[PDB]
Amino acid sequence: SHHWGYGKHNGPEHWHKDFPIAKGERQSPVDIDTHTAKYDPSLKPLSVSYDQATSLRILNNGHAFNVEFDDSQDKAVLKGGPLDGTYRLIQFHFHWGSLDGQGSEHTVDKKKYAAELHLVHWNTKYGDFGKAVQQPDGLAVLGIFLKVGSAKPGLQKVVDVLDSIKTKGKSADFTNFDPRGLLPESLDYWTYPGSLTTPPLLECVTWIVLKEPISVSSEQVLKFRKLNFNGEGEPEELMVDNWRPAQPLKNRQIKASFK
Ligand SMILES: O=C(O)c1ccccc1[SeH]
Ligand SMILES: [Zn+2]
Repeated sequence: SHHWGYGKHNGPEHWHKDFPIAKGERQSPVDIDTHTAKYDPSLKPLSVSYDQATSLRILNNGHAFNVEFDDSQDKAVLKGGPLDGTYRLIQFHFHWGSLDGQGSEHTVDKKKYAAELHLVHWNTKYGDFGKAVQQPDGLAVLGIFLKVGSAKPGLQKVVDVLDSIKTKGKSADFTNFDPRGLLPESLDYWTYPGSLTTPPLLECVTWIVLKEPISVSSEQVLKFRKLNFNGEGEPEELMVDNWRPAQPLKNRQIKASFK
């Protein structure tokens, strides 16, 4: 399935035809109504252990760019909070807008941020990512909002390699990148059961959305918007507005880690 995207003729309103789960009971993203989310005093502390993370490569996949990690040992793991067991970091990517007033997938009281970072982790009890996405507890995604303001020093290494992966299918070596440089001070979060926000839209994700956004500069997000959805020697299509809008919450409760 090479067909879907974010255009008029292949974007989010069309996805249900090839991926009927698009209209399912636990789709993402959602609007987080802060007044309705309930503090859950039973959530255990969240543990984000990135000291031994080993980044390998950065890839333009025609939808976004992925910063990929070595997930063949327990090097960079997420556990605690709403999670049972140990989830290994496989990749991070972003979703962003053409304009600073849109780009996030989750919203907070209908507020849209300029972008959203997704750190994707898979449950080690399922052995590999492909097995994990078939299970209702297969993935844990840490979602972090981006606002435009001060630069994020720890993002600049990502920004500066984007020229080398301008078009679909281009990759570049991307070693020794430390994802701790992308985390806000507070790990206060909301959590709910949901899905991938891209086809195949599998209902395998425990979402952990941080309350505190990070800040990036106008120049940093401009470099995101100079990427291309197209392949090399194809007509230039700027990689912008690669976000899915909020989906129906249905029979779900959003829990808060904080009072
Ligand atoms: O599009 C992706 O790379 C993806 C993959 C896994 C979980 C969530 C997302 Se939204
Ligand atoms: Zn994503």
